[PDB]
Amino acid sequence: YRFRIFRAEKTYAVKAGRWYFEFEAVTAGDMRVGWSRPGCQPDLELGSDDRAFAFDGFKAQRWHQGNEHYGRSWQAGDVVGCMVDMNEHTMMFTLNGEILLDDSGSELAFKDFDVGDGFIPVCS
Repeated sequence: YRFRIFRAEKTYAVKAGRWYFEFEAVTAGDMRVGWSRPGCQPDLELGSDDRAFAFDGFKAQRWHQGNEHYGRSWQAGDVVGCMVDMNEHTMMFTLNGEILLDDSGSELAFKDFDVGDGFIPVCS
């Protein structure tokens, strides 16, 4: 029969040189990391405006006004080192020492952005 945004002091902004910092993540969930301007919104999506440049591994996408598939995703217990050079306006991301690749076969993530008033670290 409700994401949380974290950053540094706006006074720590940089206008020249090469700056590099590490971001460790013991999980592999929704996390964005990059550098924003001292006008970033603490409630809007990190990168969705002209005030931040981030990267999200949950979809392997660089974040700007729009999203473009960039780099590869991470796993639980990883680190990512972000480097940006102001002499050439070049943003770089390295997942566990492995430099990230875009779709066009270029290690560069972001290019040709105005220096503005500075870039402060930010995570989401």
